[PDB]
Amino acid sequence: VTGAVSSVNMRRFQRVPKVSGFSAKVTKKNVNK
Amino acid sequence: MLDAFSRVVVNSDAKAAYVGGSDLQALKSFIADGNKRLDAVNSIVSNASCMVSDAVSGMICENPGLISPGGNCYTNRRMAACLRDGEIILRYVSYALLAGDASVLEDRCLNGLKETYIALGVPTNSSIRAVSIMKAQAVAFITNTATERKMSFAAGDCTSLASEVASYFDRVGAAIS
Amino acid sequence: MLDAFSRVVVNSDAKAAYVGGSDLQALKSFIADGNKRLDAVNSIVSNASCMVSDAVSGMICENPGLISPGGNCYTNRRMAACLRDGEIILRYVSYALLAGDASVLEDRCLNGLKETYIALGVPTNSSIRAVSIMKAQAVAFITNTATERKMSFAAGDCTSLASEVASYFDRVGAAIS
Amino acid sequence: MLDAFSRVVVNSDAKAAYVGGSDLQALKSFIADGNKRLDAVNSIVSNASCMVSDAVSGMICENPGLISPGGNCYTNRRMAACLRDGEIILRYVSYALLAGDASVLEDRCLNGLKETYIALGVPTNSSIRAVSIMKAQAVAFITNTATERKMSFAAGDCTSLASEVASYFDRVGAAIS
Amino acid sequence: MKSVITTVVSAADAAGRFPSNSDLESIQGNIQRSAARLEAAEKLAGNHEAVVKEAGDACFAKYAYLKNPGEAGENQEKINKCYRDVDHYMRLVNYCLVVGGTGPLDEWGIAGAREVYRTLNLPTSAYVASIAYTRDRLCVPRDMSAQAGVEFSAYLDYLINALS
Amino acid sequence: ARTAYPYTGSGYGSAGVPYGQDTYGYKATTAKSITETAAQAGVFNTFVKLLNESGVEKLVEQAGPYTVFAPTDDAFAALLEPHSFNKLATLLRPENNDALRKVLMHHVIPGAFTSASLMDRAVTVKSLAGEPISIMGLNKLVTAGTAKVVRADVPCANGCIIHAVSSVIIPPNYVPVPQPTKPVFPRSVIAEIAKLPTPRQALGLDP
Amino acid sequence: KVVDRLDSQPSAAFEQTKQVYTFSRYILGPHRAVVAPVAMDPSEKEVVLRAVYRQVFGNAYIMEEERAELRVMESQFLLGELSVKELVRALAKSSTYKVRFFEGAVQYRFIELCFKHLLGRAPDNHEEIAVHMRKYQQEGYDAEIDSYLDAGEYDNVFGDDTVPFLRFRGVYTPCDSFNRQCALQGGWANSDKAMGGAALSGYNGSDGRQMSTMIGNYISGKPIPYEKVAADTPLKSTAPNWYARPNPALAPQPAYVSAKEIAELRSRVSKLEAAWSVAVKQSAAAKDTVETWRAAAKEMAAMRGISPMGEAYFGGIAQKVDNGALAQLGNKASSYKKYLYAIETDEVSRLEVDLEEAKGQLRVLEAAMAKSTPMTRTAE
Amino acid sequence: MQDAITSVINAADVQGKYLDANSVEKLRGYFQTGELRVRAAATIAANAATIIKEAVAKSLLYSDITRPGGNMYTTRRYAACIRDLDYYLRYATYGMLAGDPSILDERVLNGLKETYNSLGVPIGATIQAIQAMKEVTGSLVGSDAGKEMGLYFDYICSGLS
Ligand SMILES: C=CC1=C(C)[C@@H](Cc2[nH]c(/C=C3N=C(/C=C4\NC(=O)[C@H](C)[C@H]4CC)C(C)=C\3CCC(=O)O)c(CCC(=O)O)c2C)NC1=O
Ligand SMILES: C=CC1=C(C)[C@@H](Cc2[nH]c(/C=C3N=C(/C=C4\NC(=O)[C@H](C)[C@H]4CC)C(C)=C\3CCC(=O)O)c(CCC(=O)O)c2C)NC1=O
Ligand SMILES: C=CC1=C(C)[C@@H](Cc2[nH]c(/C=C3N=C(/C=C4\NC(=O)[C@H](C)[C@H]4CC)C(C)=C\3CCC(=O)O)c(CCC(=O)O)c2C)NC1=O
Ligand SMILES: C=CC1=C(C)[C@@H](Cc2[nH]c(/C=C3N=C(/C=C4\NC(=O)[C@H](C)[C@H]4CC)C(C)=C\3CCC(=O)O)c(CCC(=O)O)c2C)NC1=O
Ligand SMILES: C=CC1=C(C)[C@@H](Cc2[nH]c(/C=C3N=C(/C=C4\NC(=O)[C@H](C)[C@H]4CC)C(C)=C\3CCC(=O)O)c(CCC(=O)O)c2C)NC1=O
Ligand SMILES: C=CC1=C(C)[C@@H](Cc2[nH]c(/C=C3N=C(/C=C4\NC(=O)[C@H](C)[C@H]4CC)C(C)=C\3CCC(=O)O)c(CCC(=O)O)c2C)NC1=O
Ligand SMILES: C=CC1=C(C)[C@@H](Cc2[nH]c(/C=C3N=C(/C=C4\NC(=O)[C@H](C)[C@H]4CC)C(C)=C\3CCC(=O)O)c(CCC(=O)O)c2C)NC1=O
Ligand SMILES: C=CC1=C(C)[C@@H](Cc2[nH]c(/C=C3N=C(/C=C4\NC(=O)[C@H](C)[C@H]4CC)C(C)=C\3CCC(=O)O)c(CCC(=O)O)c2C)NC1=O
Ligand SMILES: C=CC1=C(C)[C@@H](Cc2[nH]c(/C=C3N=C(/C=C4\NC(=O)[C@H](C)[C@H]4CC)C(C)=C\3CCC(=O)O)c(CCC(=O)O)c2C)NC1=O
Ligand SMILES: C=CC1=C(C)[C@@H](Cc2[nH]c(/C=C3N=C(/C=C4\NC(=O)[C@H](C)[C@H]4CC)C(C)=C\3CCC(=O)O)c(CCC(=O)O)c2C)NC1=O
Ligand SMILES: C=CC1=C(C)[C@@H](Cc2[nH]c(/C=C3N=C(/C=C4\NC(=O)[C@H](C)[C@H]4CC)C(C)=C\3CCC(=O)O)c(CCC(=O)O)c2C)NC1=O
Ligand SMILES: C=CC1=C(C)[C@@H](Cc2[nH]c(/C=C3N=C(/C=C4\NC(=O)[C@H](C)[C@H]4CC)C(C)=C\3CCC(=O)O)c(CCC(=O)O)c2C)NC1=O
Ligand SMILES: CCC1=C(C)/C(=C/C2=NC(=C\c3[nH]c(/C=C4\NC(=O)[C@H](C)[C@H]4CC)c(C)c3CCC(=O)O)/C(CCC(=O)O)=C2C)NC1=O
Repeated sequence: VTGAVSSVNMRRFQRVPKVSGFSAKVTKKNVNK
Repeated sequence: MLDAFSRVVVNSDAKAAYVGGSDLQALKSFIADGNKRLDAVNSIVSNASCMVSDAVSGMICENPGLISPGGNCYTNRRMAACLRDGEIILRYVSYALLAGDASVLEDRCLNGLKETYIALGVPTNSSIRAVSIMKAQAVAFITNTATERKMSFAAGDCTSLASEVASYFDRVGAAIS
Repeated sequence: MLDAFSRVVVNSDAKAAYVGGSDLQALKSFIADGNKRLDAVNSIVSNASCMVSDAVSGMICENPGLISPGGNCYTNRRMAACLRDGEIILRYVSYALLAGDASVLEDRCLNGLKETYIALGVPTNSSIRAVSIMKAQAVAFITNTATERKMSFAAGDCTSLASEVASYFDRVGAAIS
Repeated sequence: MLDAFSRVVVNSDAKAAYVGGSDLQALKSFIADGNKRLDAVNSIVSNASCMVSDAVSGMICENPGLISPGGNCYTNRRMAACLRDGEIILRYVSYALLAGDASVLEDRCLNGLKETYIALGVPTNSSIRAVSIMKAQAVAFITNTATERKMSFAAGDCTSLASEVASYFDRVGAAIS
Repeated sequence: MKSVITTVVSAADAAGRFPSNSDLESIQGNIQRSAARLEAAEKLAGNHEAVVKEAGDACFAKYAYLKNPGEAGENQEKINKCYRDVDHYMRLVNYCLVVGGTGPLDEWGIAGAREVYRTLNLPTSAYVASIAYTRDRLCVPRDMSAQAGVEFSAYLDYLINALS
Repeated sequence: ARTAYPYTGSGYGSAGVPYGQDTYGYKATTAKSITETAAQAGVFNTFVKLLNESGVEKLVEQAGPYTVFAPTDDAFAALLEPHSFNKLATLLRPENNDALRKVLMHHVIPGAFTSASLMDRAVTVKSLAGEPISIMGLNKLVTAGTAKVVRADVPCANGCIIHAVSSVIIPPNYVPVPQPTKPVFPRSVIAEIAKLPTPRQALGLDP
Repeated sequence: KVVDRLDSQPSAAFEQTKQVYTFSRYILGPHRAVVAPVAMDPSEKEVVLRAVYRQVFGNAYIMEEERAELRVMESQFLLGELSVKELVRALAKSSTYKVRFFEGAVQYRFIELCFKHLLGRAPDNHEEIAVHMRKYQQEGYDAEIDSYLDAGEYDNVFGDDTVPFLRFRGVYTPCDSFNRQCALQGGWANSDKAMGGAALSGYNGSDGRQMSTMIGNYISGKPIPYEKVAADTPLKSTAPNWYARPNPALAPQPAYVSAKEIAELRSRVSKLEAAWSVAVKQSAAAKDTVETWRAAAKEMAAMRGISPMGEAYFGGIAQKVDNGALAQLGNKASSYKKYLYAIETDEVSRLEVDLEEAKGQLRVLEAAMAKSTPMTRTAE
Repeated sequence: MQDAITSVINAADVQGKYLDANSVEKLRGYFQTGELRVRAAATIAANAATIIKEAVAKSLLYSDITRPGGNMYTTRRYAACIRDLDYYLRYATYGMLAGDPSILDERVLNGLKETYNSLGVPIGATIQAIQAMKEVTGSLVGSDAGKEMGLYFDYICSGLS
């Protein structure tokens, strides 16, 4: 049985929005959906 | 980094003394010829582009061995790095003259510069000469004694700021030595 | 360097004036042909940095084992220190030429250098090859037969002067041996 | 890193010489048996997987103290790291034989390897033996004298490339010593 | 120390630029305002042995519980060290009036204060009580001039806002 | 016993240490003078020889508190590089003692500046040559112009300190003496009259 | 509990900067967080790009001929598609990063360089170096870079928009890691081409061996000597610039040292530590003369205590003062100022100053006593 | 001793020169500040004992040097040190009136460090007491005279260190 960590895309849905960064732009498109 | 005002504050903080009227004689005289300090810094930053190509070419027309094959200024890349070096030192010296204190010079430019050149194989003799020609240009531009550029100034004496920037340049030279 | 020539002329010395001075020995050396010795040491100090660089690159392009790992010229420190050592030897032999006498060449660098290089594990024959390369470059610069480099001199023969540095470089190469 | 072509270019750049017709007899002969060089590299990289497990197992039946408790190849992790190191050295030697110059070998593999194996406690005696068995396999595979699995080649002589890879392997061995 | 000088030449150093006209223009205000902000400096420096005295007892008059046993000012040497802290803070305000920025305050009184005052049970409200008592007792033509009083109160309330 | 710092004295109020650590209130002078201390140090040989033959020995032998920045023999040997050579080579000619004197006098400072005196301080003074020299030691690195002191403080006779530096300090207002040369005279009297513009040329009436 | 969370943890929702960064060396020098704002002037995009080129290449000149490589991948950031972390991922996988830091390097040097470039930290222990070596040897350089960026430690510290910076954490697990971090970044006037030796070994400065020191320090736990941490360092590029009672900056080593001065200094320090260890026990026990009488005098002073103004007429004359917390007990303005001269007045503290400075003078002399044979001496 | 006038006259006389415009510049500079100097000297003469008392109280009065084992523990040593501080204040006043610190070199600093080292007097505490005296003196005489007096106070401290 191999040792497989959670990938980064599996962890990018738990993030906290920060408006001062570019990460505001992904919570643009998360919101009009 | 510090300036001329905070320099006396760390001196008074070493003894828990308030800055009294004895200490402010040196600083209210720093305010009186502050316009001469701005007029002196403006003369250097105006001709700073000529000063590096003046000094590095003077350093060449003295030690041809730098443009010799295998020499330290032999490649276009190495000549560009030497011209880039000169400008950084001229930038930090003009910071120190504007601040009235040499503190920003010897923790952001000269701290660790000794090993930087030693480890690179940069020859220190020509490094001294490139700084001293820039020092000679600085005293000529502050006292308005350049050969072919004169700048408009209000009349008065300026040898104190010239001696201050001359005191910064041999600090640079003793650091790279 | 500075004290190589006597320069007796003094005013109100109160030790020198109205007292005995090296008139018999110092003056004769200076009169006899010191302009040739001065063009000589100028032809060394204007070419020194290219000389040590070309010397160590000639040693390395003869023996690559020093630049191989496990070699003495590997590591950041060794290249820097070996360049420094070769240039120091050049400066001392330039002084010994300027003095017309090889005493300080013994007393300040050649005294106990071989045992130092044995204690550091420095290979001797590579440094002998280096100082022979510097000897060839020195006599090439002294006959003005540099194929790459030109200075104008007052016309005449400097053959006697040229042997001088060959004797000095052979003194170094025998003292390291 | 360098190759066989650029090796003569840094030799000519040390004297500012153009690469003339004298220098190109060594390089046009490098082109004539270039197909033999590709045919020699292809024979090594074909059996490179057998070569490491050949050499490391030979180093084990040399010395059973490596698989002894506490020995340097005692753990599966340590045996995998030794098989990993064998392959890295065989990879860089095949780089150097393909390039025709040993430059990529001793700044990417051997520079800093001796003090690494000293700091790890890796025994150098067995490190010499694991490299020498791989060298003996290399001369057998280049000259097509392997006990098992001969390879199809055009007829001719190949002892020059075999001597070149034998010259690379003791460079590796003298580096790790 | 953050001042008018050290701000504009680190912004120039981070961009790799020579001192431009904005850098020279920023120091021109350091010529005008230094007549007012230095006039409060010797005023606080000469009469600093009446301000610490008048702030220290006002701190204990607001909070008389500090002299209880088990509290911060239970014995005499603790009150002696308490007056020393108000002297330290007024010395740092005197320094900040001289540099022209909040440099010495932020280096020597502000950074790390919120850890030591919680670890050693020093109540920050009793610290800001003395500074506020110094703040409302500024007779604007009597203590100093008008602009020197503005420059003094702006450094007192900065310490008040930073301690709370 | 106590006070890790005991005291001198005798009688009641004593501690067990004689007055002055040896009962010597005012102690004799054990240090030698400037040129004496330099000559026994073994490293300032060229400096002392130049001071003697130059005539500056009289200045430094005076009782006045001086701070000398004598360069070691390494410093003088390091002048054989091209740049400093081009500036100081003509000081070898025996008729140029007048400039050697100013170069040497630039190394002597009135007043006694100890190394501890200069920590984190920037001082500007005038040396015996009459030229301003800046002495600043920041972060335990002392400098005199472009000197970089190497051996901090050797005490001398009349409160004069010696700092050993690793390079020679060229004065600021120093123009190198030019090499001697033949005196040239104009060959043609008419060639020079052709060189001068006449009034009609200054007017613009002539070519 | 003075520190609540570390900086390896994600930032709390109550604090603008991390709590560790407010009282470390972070607030002092230029090693701070440069955040890209959400809409940027083409002016202030270059403020981010200059900090990126200062950090990722780790102090490199980079002529604009060497910038026309990266004019494609900067343009996706100037548009606003690439984040800052994807910009440093694209810059690490470019060829100019490769030819400078991968293409002449031993593997230890390359691993310790991208620890310093892509993160703000030194190599921590040996076990985290070995896992990255085995990550490269089976998957290549491209997956090796993603092993650094795409894990937990990048996004909890930098996020996706702060540029990397040299982290002054304050909390170091393996301790030495602080000294390795200070010896990896060599102050403001250093680079990796210079510290790696890739120019002296190179030919016309190009094609240099990117060699490395301190790989004996990674394997054996043998920590960094103090001279590479105190002389050339970010500690003095990010210094507090204040008055230290022991100055921590080393003096440059003196030429012409003798063994006699070392012998007398080594006797001095041995006298001073013996004096300190006996002056310790007497302190806080027999420290005061009016200490036995402190309990006695309190009951004499407790009489005649009155609230309002004007008392203690002392015969006919009216005037009196009292009424003051510090004054009710006889103390003046000089009573709290005696703590401000303790460096030069406390009998115990004098020994502790002169112990440390005799140690600091001692430590440089045996660095100068490492050179023996062609070494001329003086007579002081 | 030489004051500002004596120093200018000496600089002019050591060159065989008459007093030219620069000498007149310096002489006018001294003559303009002379009256402020006299005012400050009078005020300092008025309050010498209180200045010394306040400096000692703020600098070393309650430290450990006044306790058993400290330098000035006994009454002899306390009196000797307050006399020393009186010397320093009086000579700083002389130097301020003269506008030249040569009197400090000739009458105070010559062989002072050696005497203190032979006696065992702590130099740092002395410099600290002189610094505290500088505060009180500048306080009492106002800003300009305080700057003038602090010049010579710092001169003494530098000559002592
Ligand atoms: C933290 C939580 C977490 C997970 C649940 C997994 C799931 C997961 N799988 C893939 C990626 C993939 N996942 C699958 C899986 C499948 N395709 C099929 O037809 C089957 C139904 C199923 C296997 C049973 C395949 C085939 C890919 C590869 C797609 C590709 O390579 O193009 C990816 C994208 C990253 C990548 O390309 O590898 C993720 C996030 N990984 C995680 O990190
Ligand atoms: C923050 C402060 C700061 C500086 C002061 C400079 C100085 C500096 N220059 C170089 C690098 C260099 N510096 C020089 C300079 C010179 N060689 C000579 O013979 C002349 C004496 C002199 C020019 C006048 C040269 C030639 C190189 C290139 C060496 C090489 O490419 O091998 C390096 C190493 C990085 C690199 O390779 O570019 C540094 C740090 N840069 C800085 O960031
Ligand atoms: C052997 C090679 C060699 C050179 C390349 C030149 C370069 C050069 N110029 C100066 C000396 C100087 N160099 C400059 C620089 C400049 N002057 C200007 O008017 C411009 C603004 C700017 C460059 C465009 C200045 C201002 C001085 C002072 C004197 C003057 O020009 O008025 C010096 C130092 C003193 C001197 O030697 O004159 C040198 C080495 N001279 C040489 O001997
Ligand atoms: C924002 C940009 C900015 C500046 C560039 C300076 C500009 C500046 N310089 C001076 C004014 C002056 N500048 C000089 C300086 C000199 N005169 C000489 O003959 C020497 C060559 C040189 C010495 C270095 C002198 C002597 C004065 C007049 C005295 C003084 O005002 O202090 C003045 C006051 C006179 C006036 O113009 O009203 C100003 C505003 N100030 C600024 O705010
Ligand atoms: C493969 C490696 C390799 C090298 C790096 C060079 C190195 C080198 N240069 C010279 C020889 C020389 N080197 C110089 C030195 C210089 N010439 C100048 O004009 C400059 C000012 C200065 C620095 C470049 C001189 C003047 C000579 C003699 C003339 C000549 O042979 O070119 C010699 C011959 C010395 C001898 O043994 O007699 C060698 C080996 N040659 C090599 O085979
Ligand atoms: C007054 C005259 C005078 C000198 C000539 C030098 C001589 C000298 N060189 C070295 C020291 C050294 N010298 C060399 C030089 C060389 N190694 C080689 O393989 C080449 C043959 C040669 C360069 C061309 C090297 C590589 C070291 C360092 C050895 C080491 O790393 O320990 C040392 C030991 C101190 C040190 O490590 O720096 C000394 C005393 N010093 C002096 O004071
Ligand atoms: C302080 C710096 C300083 C110098 C560099 C020399 C420069 C110098 N050289 C000579 C003069 C000379 N220099 C030489 C030397 C040589 N001629 C050659 O063709 C050979 C290459 C070389 C032999 C080493 C000769 C042969 C003369 C003419 C005879 C003589 O005066 O010695 C002269 C006198 C005539 C003239 O002005 O030219 C001078 C001033 N003298 C100095 O004072
Ligand atoms: C870029 C070049 C490069 C190399 C050459 C290798 C070599 C190498 N091997 C090891 C590490 C090791 N190397 C060996 C190898 C050996 N021990 C023996 O007794 C045998 C003589 C030999 C195998 C034939 C072992 C056993 C370890 C593991 C040591 C340990 O786990 O404690 C390490 C330290 C990192 C680690 O722990 O894995 C390195 C750098 N790796 C590289 O990246
Ligand atoms: C004591 C333990 C011990 C061993 C484990 C073996 C391993 C071994 N083989 C060879 C010698 C060799 N080893 C190989 C390697 C291989 N041969 C092949 O045909 C495959 C392609 C590949 C492994 C699958 C080759 C090609 C030779 C040369 C001779 C030959 O096999 O034809 C050598 C060096 C010379 C020799 O000793 O023979 C050793 C130590 N021999 C031993 O003495
Ligand atoms: C350095 C700056 C500086 C100040 C801020 C004041 C500060 C100040 N003034 C007073 C002392 C005083 N302060 C005032 C002033 C006032 N009383 C009022 O009711 C009004 C609100 C205000 C005038 C408008 C008065 C009238 C006294 C004397 C009586 C009293 O305490 O109220 C005291 C108490 C100790 C003392 O008597 O000196 C202090 C600390 N003085 C200074 O030197
Ligand atoms: C440079 C800036 C600077 C400061 C601001 C202070 C801050 C400070 N105060 C104390 C220490 C103290 N500080 C106080 C002060 C007070 N307790 C109260 O209830 C009141 C709020 C206040 C008096 C008005 C007391 C009573 C102690 C003693 C607490 C203890 O010893 O545990 C300490 C511990 C070390 C010491 O005893 O000095 C420190 C660092 N010190 C400084 O160096
Ligand atoms: C992983 C393990 C680990 C530790 C053990 C600590 C220890 C530690 N302390 C400091 C840093 C410091 N440490 C002290 C501590 C003291 N000074 C004294 O006089 C006292 C004896 C002692 C407190 C009781 C001080 C005063 C500083 C600050 C120095 C400064 O700011 O200049 C630093 C440098 C980083 C920094 O500047 O904050 C480190 C690594 N931190 C760690 O991460
Ligand atoms: C005009 C210039 C001048 C000065 C300054 C001077 C000082 C001087 N100070 C002395 C002693 C002293 N000086 C002090 C002073 C101090 N103790 C401390 O702790 C403090 C730091 C310091 C006071 C600030 C003490 C305590 C002694 C007595 C030493 C003893 O009795 O052993 C003595 C010994 C003479 C004697 O008292 O019998 C002289 C000669 N002489 C001069 O000619």
